[PDB]
Amino acid sequence: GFLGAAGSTMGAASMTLTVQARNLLSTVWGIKQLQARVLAVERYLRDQQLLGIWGCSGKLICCTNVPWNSSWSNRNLSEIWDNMTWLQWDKEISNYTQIIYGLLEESQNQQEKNEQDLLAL
Amino acid sequence: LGFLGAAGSTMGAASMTLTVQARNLLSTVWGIKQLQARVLAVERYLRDQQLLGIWGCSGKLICCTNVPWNSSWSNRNLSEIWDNMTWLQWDKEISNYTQIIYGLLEESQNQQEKNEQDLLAL
Amino acid sequence: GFLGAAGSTMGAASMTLTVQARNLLSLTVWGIKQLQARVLAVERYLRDQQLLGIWGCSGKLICCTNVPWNSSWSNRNLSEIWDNMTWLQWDKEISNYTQIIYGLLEESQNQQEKNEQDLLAL
Amino acid sequence: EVQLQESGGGLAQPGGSLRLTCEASGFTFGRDDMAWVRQALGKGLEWVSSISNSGNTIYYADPVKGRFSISRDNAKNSLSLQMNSLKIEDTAVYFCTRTLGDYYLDWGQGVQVTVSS
Amino acid sequence: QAGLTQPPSASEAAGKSVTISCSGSSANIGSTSVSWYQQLPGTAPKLLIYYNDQRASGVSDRFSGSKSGTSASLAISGLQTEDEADYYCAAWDDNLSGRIFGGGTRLTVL
Amino acid sequence: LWVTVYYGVPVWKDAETTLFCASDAHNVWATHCCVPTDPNPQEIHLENVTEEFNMWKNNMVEQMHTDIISLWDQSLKPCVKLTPLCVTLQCTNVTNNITDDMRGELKNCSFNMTTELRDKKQKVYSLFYRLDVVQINKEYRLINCNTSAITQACPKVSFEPIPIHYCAPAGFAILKCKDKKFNGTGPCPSVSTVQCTHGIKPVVSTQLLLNGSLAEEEVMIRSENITNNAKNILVQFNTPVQINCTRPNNNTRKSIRIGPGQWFYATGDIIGDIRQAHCNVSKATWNETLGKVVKQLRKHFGNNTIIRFANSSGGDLEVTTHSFNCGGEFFYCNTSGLFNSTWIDSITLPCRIKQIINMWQRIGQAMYAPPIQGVIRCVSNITGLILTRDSTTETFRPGGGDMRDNWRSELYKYKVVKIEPLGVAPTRCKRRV
Amino acid sequence: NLWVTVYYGVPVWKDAETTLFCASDHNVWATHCCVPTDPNPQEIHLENVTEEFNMWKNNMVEQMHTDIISLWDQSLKPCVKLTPLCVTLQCTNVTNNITDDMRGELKNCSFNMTTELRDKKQKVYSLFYRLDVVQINKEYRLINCNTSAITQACPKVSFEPIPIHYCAPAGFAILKCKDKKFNGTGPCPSVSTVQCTHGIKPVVSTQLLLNGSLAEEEVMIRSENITNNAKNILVQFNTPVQINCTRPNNNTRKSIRIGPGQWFYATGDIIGDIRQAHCNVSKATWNETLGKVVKQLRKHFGNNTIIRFANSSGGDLEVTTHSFNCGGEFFYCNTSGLFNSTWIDSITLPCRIKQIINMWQRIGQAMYAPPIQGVIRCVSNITGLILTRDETFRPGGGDMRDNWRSELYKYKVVKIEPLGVAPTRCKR
Amino acid sequence: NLWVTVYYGVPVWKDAETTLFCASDKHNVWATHCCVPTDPNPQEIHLENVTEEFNMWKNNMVEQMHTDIISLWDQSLKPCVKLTPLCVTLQCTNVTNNITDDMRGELKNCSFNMTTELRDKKQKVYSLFYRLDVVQINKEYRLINCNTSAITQACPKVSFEPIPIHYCAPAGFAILKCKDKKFNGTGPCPSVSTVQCTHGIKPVVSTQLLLNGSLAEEEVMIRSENITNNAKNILVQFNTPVQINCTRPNNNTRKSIRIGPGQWFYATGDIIGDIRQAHCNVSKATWNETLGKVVKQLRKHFGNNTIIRFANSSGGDLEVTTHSFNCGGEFFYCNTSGLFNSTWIDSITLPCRIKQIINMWQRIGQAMYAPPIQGVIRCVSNITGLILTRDGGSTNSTTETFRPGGGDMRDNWRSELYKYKVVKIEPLGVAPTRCKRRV
Ligand SMILES: *[C@@H]1O[C@H](CO)[C@@H](O[C@@H]2O[C@H](CO)[C@@H](O)[C@H](O)[C@H]2NC(C)=O)[C@H](O)[C@H]1NC(C)=O
Ligand SMILES: *[C@@H]1O[C@H](CO)[C@@H](O[C@@H]2O[C@H](CO)[C@@H](O)[C@H](O)[C@H]2NC(C)=O)[C@H](O)[C@H]1NC(C)=O
Ligand SMILES: *[C@@H]1O[C@H](CO)[C@@H](O[C@@H]2O[C@H](CO)[C@@H](O)[C@H](O)[C@H]2NC(C)=O)[C@H](O)[C@H]1NC(C)=O
Ligand SMILES: *[C@@H]1O[C@H](CO)[C@@H](O[C@@H]2O[C@H](CO)[C@@H](O)[C@H](O)[C@H]2NC(C)=O)[C@H](O)[C@H]1NC(C)=O
Ligand SMILES: *[C@@H]1O[C@H](CO)[C@@H](O)[C@H](O)[C@H]1NC(C)=O
Ligand SMILES: *[C@@H]1O[C@H](CO)[C@@H](O)[C@H](O)[C@H]1NC(C)=O
Ligand SMILES: *[C@@H]1O[C@H](CO)[C@@H](O)[C@H](O)[C@H]1NC(C)=O
Repeated sequence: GFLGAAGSTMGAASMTLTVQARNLLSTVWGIKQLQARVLAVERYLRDQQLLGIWGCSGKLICCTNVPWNSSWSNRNLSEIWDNMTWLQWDKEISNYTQIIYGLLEESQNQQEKNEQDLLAL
Repeated sequence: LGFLGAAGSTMGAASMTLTVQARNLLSTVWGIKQLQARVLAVERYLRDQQLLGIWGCSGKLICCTNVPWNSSWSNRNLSEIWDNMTWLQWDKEISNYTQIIYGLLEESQNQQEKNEQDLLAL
Repeated sequence: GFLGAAGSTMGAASMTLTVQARNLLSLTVWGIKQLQARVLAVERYLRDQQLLGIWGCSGKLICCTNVPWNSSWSNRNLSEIWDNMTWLQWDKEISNYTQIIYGLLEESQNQQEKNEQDLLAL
Repeated sequence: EVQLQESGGGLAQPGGSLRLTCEASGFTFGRDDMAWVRQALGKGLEWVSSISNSGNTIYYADPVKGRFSISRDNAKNSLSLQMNSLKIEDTAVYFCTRTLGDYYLDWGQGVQVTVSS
Repeated sequence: QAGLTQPPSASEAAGKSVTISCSGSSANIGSTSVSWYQQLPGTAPKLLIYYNDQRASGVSDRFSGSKSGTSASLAISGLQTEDEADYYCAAWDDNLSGRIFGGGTRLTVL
Repeated sequence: LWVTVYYGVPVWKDAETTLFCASDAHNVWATHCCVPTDPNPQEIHLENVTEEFNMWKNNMVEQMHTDIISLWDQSLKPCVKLTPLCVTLQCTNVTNNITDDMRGELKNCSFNMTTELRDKKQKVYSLFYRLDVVQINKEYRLINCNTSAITQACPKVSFEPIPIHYCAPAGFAILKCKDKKFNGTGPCPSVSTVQCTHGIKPVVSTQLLLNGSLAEEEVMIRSENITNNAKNILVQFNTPVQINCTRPNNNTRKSIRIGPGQWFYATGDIIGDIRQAHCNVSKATWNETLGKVVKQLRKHFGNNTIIRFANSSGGDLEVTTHSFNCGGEFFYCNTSGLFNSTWIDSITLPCRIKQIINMWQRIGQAMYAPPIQGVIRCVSNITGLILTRDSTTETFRPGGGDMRDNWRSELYKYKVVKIEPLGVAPTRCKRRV
Repeated sequence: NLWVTVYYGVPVWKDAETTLFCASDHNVWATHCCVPTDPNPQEIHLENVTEEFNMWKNNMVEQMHTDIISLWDQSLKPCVKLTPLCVTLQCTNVTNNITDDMRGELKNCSFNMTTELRDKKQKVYSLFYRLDVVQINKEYRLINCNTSAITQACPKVSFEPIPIHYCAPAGFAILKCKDKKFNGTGPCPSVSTVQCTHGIKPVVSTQLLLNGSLAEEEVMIRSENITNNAKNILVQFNTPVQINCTRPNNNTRKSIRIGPGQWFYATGDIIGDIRQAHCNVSKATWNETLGKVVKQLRKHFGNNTIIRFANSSGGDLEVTTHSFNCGGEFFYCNTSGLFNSTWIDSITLPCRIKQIINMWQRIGQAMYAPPIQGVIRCVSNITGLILTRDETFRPGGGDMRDNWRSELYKYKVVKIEPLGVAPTRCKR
Repeated sequence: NLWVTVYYGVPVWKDAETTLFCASDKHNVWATHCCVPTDPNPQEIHLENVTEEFNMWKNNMVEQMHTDIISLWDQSLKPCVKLTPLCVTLQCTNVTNNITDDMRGELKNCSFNMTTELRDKKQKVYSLFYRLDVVQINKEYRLINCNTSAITQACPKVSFEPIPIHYCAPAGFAILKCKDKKFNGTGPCPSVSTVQCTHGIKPVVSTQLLLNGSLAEEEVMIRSENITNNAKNILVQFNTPVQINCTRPNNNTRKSIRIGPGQWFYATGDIIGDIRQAHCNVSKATWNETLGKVVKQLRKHFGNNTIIRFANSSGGDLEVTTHSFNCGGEFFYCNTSGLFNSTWIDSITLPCRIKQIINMWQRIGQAMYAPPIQGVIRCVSNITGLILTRDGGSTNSTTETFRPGGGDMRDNWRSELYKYKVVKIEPLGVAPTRCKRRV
């Protein structure tokens, strides 16, 4: 049931995130097939690198310390995690994807510096 | 010791060489043959890393989980498994339960993450 | 800027580690030349990630370990290491000890994981 | 240099036999082929038989087929011909010779063979 | 009876020029080379010419020769009374596998 | 609230990627589609998902088109080049057992051709169809001598259509429209996810659509614009019409060496009667089928409108006539007997056979189809039409005109989607550093 | 005590050789790249970074002189091979309207060509330049019949240079030297990091360097060793010298079928006068530009040293003369009038046209350039010289890679190595 | 209670197939292809207490070697001149200048009309051919492959001289080697080791005698897939070499003819000096001793009182019938019967024939033409084994006959690869432990 949660609300749809995760990484045609395989790998790795940068490596659910800006969306949680799907959500905050990612990156850099200093006391 | 030097050592003893084996992975007709070999080495490496990620074992050589052992998979004595036996033998005995075990490890991690998110919330 | 910290001292340059990291990992006969370039970029990336995993540093930009510094590798004090010197200069200063250090980091992680497993058992 | 044909011939009565032999000196016997040439008194020359240096290829002239047999030793540097069922018509001087493709090169001596009452 | 034929005599000259010739067929002279031999009474034949026109070692410029068609010839420019001999031509025959000779031509210098 | 990052989020972007071929359990399709499909399709129904599909802008069609041409060019790559045949031919007629319909269609030609040795020549004869030979002015030449090279197709290579399943690469999926009465564009309220498509036979034809799928309930008419006469109309039947085609002769083949290791396959004498190729369409079935097509056409034209069917306007046979490749021979069929009706026992369609084919409408190359020995009989299903349109009366014609229309009609249900698993949302959670 | 700390993302690099890719703004250069570039590209100045550059061992040059050959072979590979053309020719001179300078240079040759059918022959004729035709002993053959196959270039394929950029693959970077008056070797105190190089036009020439970049301030003179007279000296001008070239004729192209869709493009008749090809260099610009070259040459030769210019030594036209590919035709320009001075209005350089070209120094391959319909006019900038020394300087030319290292001298490829360690005060 | 613990880096493996890459230590094809440097330090890891099963008759490493050799061969010939202008009527007579009598009729002198630089002109040229290259048409002859295949001239600069090559595993794979002396090719091997690359193997091709291979460690080894099924081959590995000296004792002239625009044909011109037959020298005493050792070992499977007889091949095309040998750039077909004429209870001098048009791989469409090698050729090589077949058996005779049957190009390589196996490493696995993750 790979995309079975597409019509579920965001909360319910988050219960089985491993379903989608496991389907990644699953002579003219010599080149066409190598290109297809290389791309699948590069796309996978780019997302993993990004999660590593944010300090989310190894997790499907990563809780961060960057606050939500109501400017991106001022929708209530009862209006987000229920009565709405992930496809709808992705469209609603599509315009803010780049800023959210930049903020997450900066926070991790500060967190690591703070830990390096504490480990020296 | 060497790349497969621990193959004849017992299971317990061989746990001390896990980096020896791990570090040796991921080391115009023939243009294609060589590229296929290189791509394959990478894809195989990543599939193993992805499973460790899903089970919550990423970044570790030895990962202790919270899924209980079912004696129906194996009822050998713990002393018989960790010593007086090799990994090559163990691998055949437990072969038929590999898919089951992997599925259970995945289920456990999904529950664990939810519990952690809720604890961070409180 | 991508290599903007190159002229900064080692301390100051550590403030922007993600700047370099995020820029890594970015039909006739040209198809072979291009596939080779792409495959190589992936292999180099993964080899570094595997190595950090072996040392127990996966997922971190700054990984603090428990392997002591052997002063014979460099007898400079911390004022000179972290200030009044750049990373290019440092790379040359300890180039000859790279493999020694890596071996020690690997050994330490194997001992650490065994100790953690034994503690989880109690 | 020489054949020193050995005079293994002589007088024979019709129906009898003689064995002619030939030596070699100054000649690497084992390398070149050889042949026998017969000359009746008062007549021209005719080919009788030949053998290659390996001893594998042998040819005979029609009038001596069946009756004659040629062989080589290759260790003793010698050659021989066994002539059976001799006839009056075989009276001739027999010559031992060294050959190359399509010509006779080194001839020498010669042995009189007479077949008579 | 010789497979090849040639005149019984060439004793028609003195004065440095005589030609001796012989002939066969396509099964012999026409397909392979021709050699010539000189026989003095009482001895074994000497090689004069081989492979149509090459002189045997020890043979002087007095002797020459050629081949054409299914016939061949020996040219003598000496004709000193020293060149008194029975001359023969020979060639490899393909039907009769061997090196065969003509009748022989008797040459006496006048 | 705080940002929480989730990985494995079920969201989509439209995308264009390269699909790979997979087959079911000598043939070019069989050789190419090496990967077997899994016998069990996923068919995951997506509850409460509505997606927009557009069969006219579907790049899966373009891929199928490009890959088919590519496979054909590779298949003919190692075959003998028939350049020794572009000679003056001395031709008359085949007259031994000609019915009046074949008179003048089949010619007997002789020529001086090369042998294994380049010093020798041989006089040979062969038969040709009139469509393959043009007059020089009894002096004739092959029709492509001043334009293109002729490559003989290899007699051991089969092009018979085998169902092809297109499969997405990892990270991609194919969404399928399960909404009956979907017209090819706009929202589809009922979709499912598959990794591989159903099998599609890579059939090539013009004017009529052969051996395709049928509409689920009713005859359906789809068009990119409908209104603009410049666009075609694709009609999908909900029932097949059976058509029986034949080349009712008895051919023999002869092999002639043209050079070392190179053989030319010539058409030999015909044994028995020489007759015209033809196709049989059941008459009652055809009229019932058109009645259903007309009923549906009226939805866009009016109930007081006269819908007239007529034959094609003319031009090269590739567009003028119906065509197909069956049994290894290339047939060009008249079709006018099928489209002659006002709309306020068998139909026999005469056909012709052509051996030199400019298959992909290109200039540099053409192929020669070696003759097939014996007699050919083909039975196939007409599953649809490619119609064009141009007071109170509208006229419809079997215009055909595009190779790709034979495939988009089977791919209207599929879309390729890129899966993007990473995303964020707010919640009541904070990382404890 | 101090402990080891591992850092990832460390800004260091090592010298490296990798494959760079083609990027750009039926021309073969656009086809080769297929990657839009110059999206407001970035440049990052590196404060306090000194790097060593060496233009004579720059592997970017070797790549450029490998990619260009491959592109040419791929472009000619599918075109008709003119082997039916290597026949005995019966030739006479063209005399209808000849200026004396052209007498004997243009020939009229008749021959028996294969028709569409292999059974028939046709008598056709075409014009050839003398340099393409060699006497057999009025019996002539094409010059390359005894050594190579001649491939006709396809008339629809353009080789006209389009600036291309070289771009680094992920994990690599290109460092640019911004030190004005850098001499090609040693340390460069001012560098920056870039994504791609500036655009470079893949122009091929001999003796004079055409359509390159200009020096920032003065004329720059660079050489691998300077003192070794066996080496070339590259001179980069700080101002262009404009040169106007022409082939002042009116050629008719004619198409002959030589086989089944196989067409040969022959030179047909000429409309109007038949005149010699030539190039115009402003006299008063060649002067001063050359004077600046001399002023700078003296720095390595002495203020009391006389600098003489002289023409080339002789031998094959490909080295002896200026080689220019423009408008689709191949010009060989004498260029003696530009190098005749001792250094104690316009210059007209006669040029010849050759249609059969051994384009790369190879033996079994040659190409035929189809004639260009009408008349050709070219305008180009002389941006530098390739000189040899024996002081007497000559326009020796001789190596195609020198036409590109003159643009690539500012760039270096490096490999980023982000992992490293250092001692510090923390412990795990 | 016990819990599942996941371990990564577990030393286990499965049987597997994968493409191996070549590496090795001029214009040589092997040198150009195996461009990857060899291992300067070929470390071998002994695996204590590991028993593994090997089967040489199912070892796909030989199949890869076979396929890769054919591919390399074809790529080397692909760009060379095609001798199609040469398939003409030839007018031939015999070479008769200085023919020894065993060579008569073997070498022919052929004249023909060939294309010059210009397509308008022909020239009359001549060349010599061996009898086996030319057939009669009915003095009118043609090349033997004109009605089946194209003839491609091998390029004179390309060297096919065998160079030892090593096969190396791709990352994630390993090669296990069997060190059990007297291993018979199948079943368990109690002493194994892990290597990255195989030892060097020379890519030699031969049909009856196995040349320049490795030697058995202690005693002559006899290996066969079945042994008792007479349809199978028997491979014999000697523990000592037999030296064989081969020659083509002539003085060849090479001449070059332009056949087109830079297209050159290399023809055989006049021979200087005598024309003699090619041959091979096998020491008689050495051959008798090593044959005796083979018999001693053959008896283990046939009986101590069973008569063992050797005989020559049954006949047929020279590719199977004779000992095909490629040396000095020439192709030899050696009679070999002098080596297999004995019953078990100085020199041999085997005659050889030379052929120039070779259908090397068992294919029909393409033939290769070997240009002549100028001068005189001498070859010295080691016989390291035999490919024998058995004619029936002792069943109702108490006598068996062995013949130099040959028949499979792969048999000259599996004889070196029998010690190696390719395995796949599978590092991830689980086992119960006395611990639990603390959440
Ligand atoms: C094989 O052995 C033979 C001798 O048995 C060699 O041929 C020559 O034999 C004569 C005696 O008949 C000697 O005088 C020569 O010196 C030998 N030749 C040489 C070069 O030694 C023959 O050459 C040998 N063949 C090979 C390939 O070694
Ligand atoms: C030769 O080329 C012509 C096109 O240039 C081909 O087509 C003919 O063109 C003329 C133009 O005047 C028409 O009148 C003819 O009716 C056309 N022929 C056909 C069959 O339609 C011609 O077919 C080519 N011939 C060959 C052998 O290639
Ligand atoms: C021509 O083709 C034939 C058949 O493929 C070749 O082989 C001959 O076949 C006939 C029977 O049809 C036998 O009687 C002959 O003895 C075979 N010849 C040989 C040499 O074995 C033949 O060799 C081919 N000729 C050419 C020049 O290719
Ligand atoms: C054919 O063989 C003869 C006899 O061996 C060769 O003639 C000898 O050649 C050498 C070298 O020039 C001379 O020194 C001898 O005096 C010649 N001798 C005779 C007749 O005894 C002849 O050259 C050979 N032909 C070829 C083509 O090799
Ligand atoms: C370069 O040197 C100046 C002092 O002149 C210093 O302030 C600066 O931080 C150094 N490095 C960089 C990258 O600016
Ligand atoms: C032509 O028709 C007649 C009818 O009687 C038949 O006998 C003859 O065999 C036919 N020709 C061929 C080639 O079959
Ligand atoms: C040759 O010159 C004359 C005189 O100017 C002119 O009339 C004639 O047209 C010219 N010929 C051609 C082919 O232009």
